[PDB]
Amino acid sequence: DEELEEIKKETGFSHSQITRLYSRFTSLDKGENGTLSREDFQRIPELAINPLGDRIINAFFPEGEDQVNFRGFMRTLAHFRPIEDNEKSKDVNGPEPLNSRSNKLHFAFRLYDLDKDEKISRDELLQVLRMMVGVNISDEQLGSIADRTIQEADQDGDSAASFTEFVKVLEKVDVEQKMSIRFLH
Amino acid sequence: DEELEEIKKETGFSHSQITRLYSRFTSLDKGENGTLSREDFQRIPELAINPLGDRIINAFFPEGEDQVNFRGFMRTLAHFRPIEDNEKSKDVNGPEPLNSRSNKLHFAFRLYDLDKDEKISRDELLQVLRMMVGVNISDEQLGSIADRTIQEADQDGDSAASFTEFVKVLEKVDVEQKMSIRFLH
Amino acid sequence: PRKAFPVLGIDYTHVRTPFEISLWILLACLMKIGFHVIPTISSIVPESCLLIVVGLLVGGLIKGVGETPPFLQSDVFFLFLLPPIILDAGYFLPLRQFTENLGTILIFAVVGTLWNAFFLGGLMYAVCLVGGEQINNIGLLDNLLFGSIISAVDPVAVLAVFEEIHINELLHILVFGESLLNDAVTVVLYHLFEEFANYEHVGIVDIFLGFLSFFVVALGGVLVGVVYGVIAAFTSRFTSHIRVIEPLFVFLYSYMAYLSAELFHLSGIMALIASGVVMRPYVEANISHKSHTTIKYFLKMWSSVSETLIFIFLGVSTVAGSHHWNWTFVISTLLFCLIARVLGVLGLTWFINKFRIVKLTPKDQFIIAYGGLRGAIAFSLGYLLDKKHFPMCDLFLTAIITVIFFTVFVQGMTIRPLVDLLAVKKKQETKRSINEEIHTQFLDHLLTGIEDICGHYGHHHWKDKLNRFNKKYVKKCLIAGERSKEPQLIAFYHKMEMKQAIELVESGG
Amino acid sequence: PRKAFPVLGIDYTHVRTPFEISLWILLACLMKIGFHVIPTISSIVPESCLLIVVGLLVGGLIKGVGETPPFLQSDVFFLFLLPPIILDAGYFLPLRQFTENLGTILIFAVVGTLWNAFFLGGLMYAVCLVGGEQINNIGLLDNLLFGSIISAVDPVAVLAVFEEIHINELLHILVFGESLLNDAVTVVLYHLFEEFANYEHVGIVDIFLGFLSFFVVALGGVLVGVVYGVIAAFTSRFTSHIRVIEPLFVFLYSYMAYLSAELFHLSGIMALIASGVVMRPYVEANISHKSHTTIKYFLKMWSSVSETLIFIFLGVSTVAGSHHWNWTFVISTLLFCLIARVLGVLGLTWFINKFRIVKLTPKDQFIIAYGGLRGAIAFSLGYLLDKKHFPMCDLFLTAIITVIFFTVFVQGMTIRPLVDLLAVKKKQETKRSINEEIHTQFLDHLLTGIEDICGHYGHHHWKDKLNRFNKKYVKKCLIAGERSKEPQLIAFYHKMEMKQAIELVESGG
Ligand SMILES: CC(C)c1ccc(C(=O)N=C(N)N)cc1S(C)(=O)=O
Ligand SMILES: CC(C)c1ccc(C(=O)N=C(N)N)cc1S(C)(=O)=O
Repeated sequence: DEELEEIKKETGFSHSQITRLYSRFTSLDKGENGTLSREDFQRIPELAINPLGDRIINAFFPEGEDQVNFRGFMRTLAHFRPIEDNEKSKDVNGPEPLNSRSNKLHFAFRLYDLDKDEKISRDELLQVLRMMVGVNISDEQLGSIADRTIQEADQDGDSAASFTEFVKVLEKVDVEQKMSIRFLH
Repeated sequence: DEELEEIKKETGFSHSQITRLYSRFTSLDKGENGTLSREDFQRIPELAINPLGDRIINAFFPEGEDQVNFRGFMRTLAHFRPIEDNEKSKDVNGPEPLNSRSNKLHFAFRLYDLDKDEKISRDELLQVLRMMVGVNISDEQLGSIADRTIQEADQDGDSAASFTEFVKVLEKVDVEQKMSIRFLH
Repeated sequence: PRKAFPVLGIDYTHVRTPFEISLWILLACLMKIGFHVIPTISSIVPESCLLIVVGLLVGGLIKGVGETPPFLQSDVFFLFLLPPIILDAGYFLPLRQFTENLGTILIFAVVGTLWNAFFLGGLMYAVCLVGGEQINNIGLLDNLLFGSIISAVDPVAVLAVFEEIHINELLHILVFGESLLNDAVTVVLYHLFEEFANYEHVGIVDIFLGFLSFFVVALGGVLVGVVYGVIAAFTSRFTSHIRVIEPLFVFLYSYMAYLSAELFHLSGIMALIASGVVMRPYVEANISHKSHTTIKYFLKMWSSVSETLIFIFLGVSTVAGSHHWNWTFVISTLLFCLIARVLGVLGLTWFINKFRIVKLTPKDQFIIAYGGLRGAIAFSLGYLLDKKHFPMCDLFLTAIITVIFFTVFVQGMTIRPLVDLLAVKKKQETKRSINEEIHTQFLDHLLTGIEDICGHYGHHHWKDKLNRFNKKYVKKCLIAGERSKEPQLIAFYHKMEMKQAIELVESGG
Repeated sequence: PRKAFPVLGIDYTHVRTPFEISLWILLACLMKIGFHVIPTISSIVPESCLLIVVGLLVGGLIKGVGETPPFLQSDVFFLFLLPPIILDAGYFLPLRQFTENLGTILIFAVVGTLWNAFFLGGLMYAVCLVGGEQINNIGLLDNLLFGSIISAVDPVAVLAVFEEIHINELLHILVFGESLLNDAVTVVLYHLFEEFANYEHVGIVDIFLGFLSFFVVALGGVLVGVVYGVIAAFTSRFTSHIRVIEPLFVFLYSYMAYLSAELFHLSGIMALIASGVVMRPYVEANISHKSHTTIKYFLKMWSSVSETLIFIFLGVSTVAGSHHWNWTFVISTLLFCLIARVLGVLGLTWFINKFRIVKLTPKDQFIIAYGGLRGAIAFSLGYLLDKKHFPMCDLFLTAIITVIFFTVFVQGMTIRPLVDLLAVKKKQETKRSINEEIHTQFLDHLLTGIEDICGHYGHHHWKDKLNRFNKKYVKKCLIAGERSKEPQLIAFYHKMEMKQAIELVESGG
């Protein structure tokens, strides 16, 4: 058995979940030296078709490096681990778990942002909307949707109000159910 | 038989219509000397309840005089005589008949106007609307209706366009049926 | 048994009654979309001849392939196919046209059918006597009960064929009124001669009782229509809280006025109208605006589908319900309803034009007389005549069927080019304005003053008394939706404003 | 005869069938407005106990005054009262909840009734044997055909009693799904043991044919629902021209999917759902916006009136359809459906919570088990059981009636305070926003990427394949209302914009 307990504490998975994820890791490595880079992710058949493919591929990575090791795939993936009520209310000392609802929204705001400057902006919303929506739809119509969202969301007055009210408009959206994944053993 | 043929030509009635109208005239005279004044009309039971009572009573009269003779009641009443197709297309020489569609709208524009200055205005529309409508309804709401009508009607640009386009927006309204009265023999 | 698939078994004995009905309604819908999609067909044909053609085509396929076509019955008709069409006609009623054109609409119906009925009775009596052995032996009352069933223009076919032509609003309201008010004097010349058939000696007092019967059938019909109209208005007062039962207080309160007045054997077709004109003022007000766009856009679908169904059914019941052809009688009833209709129209327009304002131009008279179509109330009333009391209904059906086909085809495919050739005014009033409305009410008040000045008590004075009455004593004890005092100016402004705003918002780009 | 008023005569023999029905619908409407108007009653009672109380009250007035109360029949029910309620439930379907909560909804129904059915069968077999002379002689299959008719929660009562409480959307969708998908395994445990009753020796192969029968009844039911869903979507493509037939292509194309799938003896209740979830995406798009506010605001009225009617009818058929009281059996079926329901729920939630994301908090389990109401599909299925094949249906009706009354009264008047005492989350999602929608789709795309990165093929990946499929191959050959390519962002923006504009214009002052 390899070293997996420290990952099990840092992430919060069980043991078989980590084993299965490492199995997929070995399958998708296509070479030990290139454990995970941008090229390895881009050639996955379906996510590239997904509009948010490049954002996700550039979203796992901590910094400008183009390597991902297995432990990191686990650090960046745990953010989806389903929140467990008893095991989160058992001991309340600090926000150790990487799947706390705060982090499940910080992940979204980090996907929106161009760089990690905590700045959602009309440029950012317009870019992501033109990603999700096709290219045929009217551009200043996209601007209308984006600026309507900006106006209704921003209580900061700078049109940004990047995170604090981001949570406030998302609280009506149950993210515990929405953005979490059960990784089969 | 009294003198009635000249009225019959000037107005356009038949003979029994004039006889019946003169019967009503004698009934409503309440005195030979006061043939028709404002006081005689105002004490008619129902028109005073009608919002346009005072406008009508002041509308029969030619000028500032407060007498109306029988011949005039006929001149001012003929304006409602139903338009007859064969008898209007028989001879076409001049607008002799007092019930031609032009006069049936000139009567309306003369009812609207404060004085005979050919000037419908927001004051005039607001006054007449507050007459037809009750007093409880909102005042700048009446202004909204009146100015909406002013804007859609006025092609003159002065907000007035008093008569020429008045006819143009009324042409869609068949006035031949609408504003004419069959006076029973 | 049923070795394979133990549960799966064909149960077509409980679903057949609703499944056949659903298939028929689907056929109606598919044909309706079909002859709108196919180009240029709407001009050549009156879009209601093809419904009968398809009816008889599928009746010749259902028959001839070993199945008796379903003869559109009589009471799956008076109760289920007619009330939608009549409520549509009497709900979206251009009430100003009736209020001004009431004399003609109430004299082209009361004494414009009571004449054609007797005209056909007399002259077809004459032809029957001198006809031959087969036609003979009908006798007067068995012919008056044919005049009264053939000379009842259909509130269905007239509207379904005059919807597409867009005739002058006056002429259109004249055919509206003829047909809607006709049943008040068809259901008192159909239940009266049936009881004047076996009533051995007629006497003369019984005819006086017939006149009193007509007054009851008309006035009591309207009165029952009103009484379930001041209750569907008084029940939509209380429905501020319950928003999902609005589209229903208009139906089970008129379709229960059409059945509590067809029960008594009053005229349902006119009681339903009178309950469709006392509800709209007090049910357009106090219910919301989406429930109303439900009531309106559902009554339109009701009536469109019902008219399509009963035309398909006159089609499918002419392949299994027309037989016993007799030339002299059929040709005689054609000629003697056409010549009867035009002669009655000419006479009554000569009578009327000595009283009305806008005289009936001979174009009007010819499109009235030539455009009075016969429809399913002539077929479903020639089918209630039992073959035991009246032993000549093998023939009445074929005469009725040829007359329906003549006044739906040759007075249907030709009324289209006829108005074009005669050059009659065609629907000048397509759109709506605000200045129209404001000045219209101004002129109405002007005349209401003038007529009382003269003493000429007429339509405007009665409108005045009625409007003051239901602005003081009603509309405060019947609407109570905060709109107890808002005049029609304000309501019309709000309606137009809502409409233009919705259209502007839809036009996003 | 009829000297006075010759025409006027009472004809209550053709109108009685529609007039009684109209009176019943009017009673439904009047009661519905009545217990909304009366203050504070909506809290104490579940507003659906009073419908049954009024049903039995008018059943005790109709009876006792010399008239047999009309026993809500069985097939004026499967065909006329149920389809509106089921189409309402399956049209306004919160589809995202099913798509994420599909495992539980398809395992609280397929193996959550197939268990309670057999649990009641077994333990009521046990009590019957040791009961006494009267209860005895039922035998196993006559008890499995009682378990399978009593353990079928009603898609009617559960929704009609959970509408007012506004439970957490997850818990509410769980009871939705339980009830809607239950009939797929009630109509294969009701038509299977009936054929396993007289089938002398059961064998074991016939049980395998029973499993294949269940697969057919479910999958073919959904497949027929789809096939008349890709036809009510393909027929509302062609209806740009014909604007007045829109509110109808949704009904005669699902109510003909519910009858072409109750014909074959498939499950209509679920085929109607599957035809109410394949139409909305492609019939909300290409028809206009007023036809849609007609379809929606008419389906709501349909379902409200139908639920009120069938509760009044369980009320009026418990005064003339409940008899032959047997204490041991009645008390046994109460205890052994309650203890069966809660035990099955506890077991299956222990099973599920090893798989789902948001675990079923014991509040959820108790409001599921305690809130699974029995309704008219338990009564109208205990009434199709003929008294000749099964000579014990004097008793099955009274057991079913006491169980309906227990799970509609004591599980109906108490589910109201129960959620308050347990403090369960109550409808956090009352309103709607735009940022909600945009970010929701962002998170959906995020997970659709992540799950394929991991390899965990799950709900999001199948939603991805399905959405790409009906964005390439469908939605260009099925909508064609110029909206062949407009994503849900644009459509939602237009819907919200239209709504707020209408509300602003209404607020004139
Ligand atoms: C019996 C049926 C054949 C019938 C015939 C005529 C009428 C009537 O009085 N007026 C109409 N139809 N316009 C009513 C009915 S009924 C009470 O629906 O069965
Ligand atoms: C015979 C009637 C009593 C009936 C019973 C059960 C079912 C059914 O299969 N599924 C339901 N009801 N959910 C259908 C019917 S039916 C074809 O309408 O007459």
